[PDB]
Amino acid sequence: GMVFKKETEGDVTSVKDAKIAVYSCPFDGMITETKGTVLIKTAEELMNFSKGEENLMDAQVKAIADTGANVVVTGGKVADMALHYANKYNIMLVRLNSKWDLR
Amino acid sequence: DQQKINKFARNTSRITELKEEIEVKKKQLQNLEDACDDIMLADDDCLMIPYQ
Repeated sequence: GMVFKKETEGDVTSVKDAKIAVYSCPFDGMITETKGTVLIKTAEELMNFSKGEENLMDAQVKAIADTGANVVVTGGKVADMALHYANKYNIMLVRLNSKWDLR
Repeated sequence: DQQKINKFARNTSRITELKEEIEVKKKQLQNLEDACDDIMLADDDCLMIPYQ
């Protein structure tokens, strides 16, 4: 059966009979640099964008848990805020995947 | 990521907005002041002085 070299992140699937959700990039990771006017005027909207980002990936692992899939395949990188809700939801995660892994 | 240059970008833009507010209030100051001197010079109290 299918052998994936990529390191298993989070706990194991809830069932071995799980529905396999294969996604190109559901989870992200944030870093930025100087803008059109360099280094934007506040850090409050940086905190305001960071709060909805966690509740976004909270609901992403939740809606996969609601729809029946107990494993998510991430061709993009793993978010930290996505990760600690995925452990409680008992859904297995792949940290990263290449072009051949998804196809 | 730097939050002090986030304060530095906000600081220089607050320098710009203040100086422009001074200039528009100086021109309104001279506009009223030179409006005082012209109307006094022509025709003081003879019968009545209408004011808008």
